[PDB]
Amino acid sequence: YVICEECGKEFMDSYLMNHFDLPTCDNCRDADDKHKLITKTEAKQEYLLKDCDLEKREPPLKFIVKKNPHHSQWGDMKLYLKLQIVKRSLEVWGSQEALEEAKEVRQENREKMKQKKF
Amino acid sequence: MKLNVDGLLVYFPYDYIYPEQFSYMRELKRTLDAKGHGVLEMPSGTGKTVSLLALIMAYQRAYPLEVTKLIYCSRTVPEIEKVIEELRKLLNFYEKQEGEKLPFLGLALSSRKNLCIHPEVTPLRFGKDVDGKCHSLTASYVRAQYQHDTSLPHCRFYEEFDAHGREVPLPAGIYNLDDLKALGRRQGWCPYFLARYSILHANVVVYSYHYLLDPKIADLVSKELARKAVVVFDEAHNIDNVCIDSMSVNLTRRTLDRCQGNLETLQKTVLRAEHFLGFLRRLLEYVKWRLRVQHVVQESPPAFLSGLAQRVCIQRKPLRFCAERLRSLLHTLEITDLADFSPLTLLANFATLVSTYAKGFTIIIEPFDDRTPTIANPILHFSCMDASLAIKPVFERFQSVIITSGTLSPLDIYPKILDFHPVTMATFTMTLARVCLCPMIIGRGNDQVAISSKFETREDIAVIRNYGNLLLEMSAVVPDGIVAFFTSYQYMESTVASWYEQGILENIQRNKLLFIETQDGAETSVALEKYQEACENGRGAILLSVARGKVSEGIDFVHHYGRAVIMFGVPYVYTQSRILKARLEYLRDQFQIRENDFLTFDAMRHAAQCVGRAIRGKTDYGLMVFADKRFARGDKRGKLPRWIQEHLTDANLNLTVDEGVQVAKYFLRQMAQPFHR
DNA sequence: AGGTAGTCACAGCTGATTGCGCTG
DNA sequence: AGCGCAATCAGCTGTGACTACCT
Ligand code: SF4
Ligand SMILES: [Zn+2]
Repeated sequence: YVICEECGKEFMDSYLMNHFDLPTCDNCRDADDKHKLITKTEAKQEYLLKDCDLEKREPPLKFIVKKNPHHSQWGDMKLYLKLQIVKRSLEVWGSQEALEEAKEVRQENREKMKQKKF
Repeated sequence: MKLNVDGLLVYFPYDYIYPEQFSYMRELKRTLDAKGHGVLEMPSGTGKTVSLLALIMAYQRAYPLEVTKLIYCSRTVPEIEKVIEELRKLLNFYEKQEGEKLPFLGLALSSRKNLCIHPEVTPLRFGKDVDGKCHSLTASYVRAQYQHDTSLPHCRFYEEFDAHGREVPLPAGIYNLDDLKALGRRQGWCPYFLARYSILHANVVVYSYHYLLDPKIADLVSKELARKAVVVFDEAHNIDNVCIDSMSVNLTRRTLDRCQGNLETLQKTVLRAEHFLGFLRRLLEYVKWRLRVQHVVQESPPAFLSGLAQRVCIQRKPLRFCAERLRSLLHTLEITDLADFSPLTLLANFATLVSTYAKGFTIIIEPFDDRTPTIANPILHFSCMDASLAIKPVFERFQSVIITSGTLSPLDIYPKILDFHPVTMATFTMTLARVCLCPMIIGRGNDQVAISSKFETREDIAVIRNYGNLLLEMSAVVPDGIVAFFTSYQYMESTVASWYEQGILENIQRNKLLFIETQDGAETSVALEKYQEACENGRGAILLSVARGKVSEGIDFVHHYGRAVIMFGVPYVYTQSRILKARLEYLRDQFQIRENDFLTFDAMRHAAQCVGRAIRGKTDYGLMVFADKRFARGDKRGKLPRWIQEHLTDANLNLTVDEGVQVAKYFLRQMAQPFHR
């Protein structure tokens, strides 16, 4: 049995455990706000994460493949758990302040590159 | 000679061992010591079988208790006969190098038609009626009535085997299918029955995939043979497709018409137990209701039984009893023959499948036909969606299941396509005195326009002209045989029509003969025969076919046959018919398999499978081209087998037709010189 | 009156961005 | 319009010789 981190009620199988190894039952699964799923590109842009940080840094982060509503022939979106992405970003960059400084210096470097190109 | 592995010495008929064979033996010994499954990939069809058999025999000699039974499931009968003759050669080598016999028995298994001696059933070409006629000739009632010696024509091989062939064993001497037939006819025994009696007292045995993938015969042929056994599936690049087809059935107007025709005869015979007599009568109308419904598609794998339990209001329990009723009621009814009776059995099989297997399947009804879509044809097919179901009953019953073929490049998709626990991740690339293959990817043509077989560009005149030019000036450099595979029959015929319309097909004709492979089996066979006879002399020939055809894998282009293999575009399976997309969705929401990744994997698997048949033997050499710019992208090149990756240099990944022709000329000129051993 | 560190030209590498293609 | 392979820019460095400033 697996004990939920929110209610503590024992359960055998749950969606979060099956898909992301998250010990949380479906009753406490707040997939709307707390357990929202984000696309891989969006997560990489927001948290400045790389492929190695997502697939090689232990523990590995699982994902759910879903069909693209806009175009059938286009790439299927890879959805990662927001909590796991946040935890991985905090572990890699140390603190949220480091990430907030990193995004600012990245946009400053982008502006520097565009003005240099001009 | 005696090859000294890390903990054993193994005798090998050939004195010289290539490094690939030695590494393969190392890996197989490691897997056997690991007591686990595995997946292997080798580039040589010949020389793998001898090494496999030699290592198996060495392991059995060293550890008789660890390994007791060996299975060598292959694709067709020629593979069975060649592996049997290779095993015979190995046994002859062991006898001539050792001097004493061993109590090892090896037999080949096949259908009733392959192993039969009665001249009254050989001439006919009905594979679904030979088993029924054999059952009618000899069965439990035949044995019961033989005591009274009834004066009626019946098979008598079993009536002698049961009284004389059940005592004398065959401890030594591996027997081929022809040898088994000869022994049966000289001893007055049935080869199939003696094989059934002697499989228990045997060391090795070979047969087809269908005897293990299909549950209806795997239990009968393998129930308690050996708890710990080794099974290997050579040339199993398309194991998933056959596993899917194992639990796939089809229904049409002919099937239901045959069922309604034969139910009256069944009722007439019966009126001359009751749990099924009235049960079978009303099942036809439920499925014929979909015949009169003018709808595109209905999907309800879990709700099909719910819908059945509403129109006729039948419980789910009696459905599972069809399998046990088939072997009981039919033998009591004394069926004369299985002709006009197979659809009744397949209906029971479908009912049992839908009653039992409903977790990873889908029901699809397709009211579409080729060139005549909507006249009268609601086609119902219980298409399987998960390849793990047909492979579950063998992984849990065996210890060292091995998947090996010439095209198993991605070893990370097979363990997730089917439930599997690989411990090997091993591939081997052949080495020779010189590079025996010249793989290259041709992108844009001489006009610097891509020759990609994209759907939006299939009707483009420029790409068709570029393909024709490539086939023309390629046919002037590679001699005596070119094999070209197209994506589909429709695209192939539309391209050759455009070639005929222009004055370009004549230039190809005046270089090599053009042969077109069609759906007709006899026409395909005669076209292959005349292609071979044209390749024997200096005329030369072109074999135009489809990648997903019966000729792509049915024949092997040995040296001097098909010196060049041309792939006109990436072979992508038809996304229509709403069958592939169901499997794509199932793999998306079950195994987290990307749809694009799976489609690319299937396309590259087919391309590599049909392009790797030009290299059979060390002395054989061949030219391999890929006439599509999409091949140049890394996501598709990475799916090619490792024995082709290192020979595909980065220099020729997007070269035009002229530079491809120049590379082909240089390769062919440098491959004609004598070499060594 | 004499000598060494910047400096320019031209090439290499690796480390990220970032921009176009992606299924009958 | 989400992924992913591939084209592209930044930073550092090697090779060779030319040149400005001052003890
Ligand atoms: S028992 Fe054997 S020999 Fe007789 S009909 Fe059947 S397969 Fe043929
Ligand atoms: Zn909970």
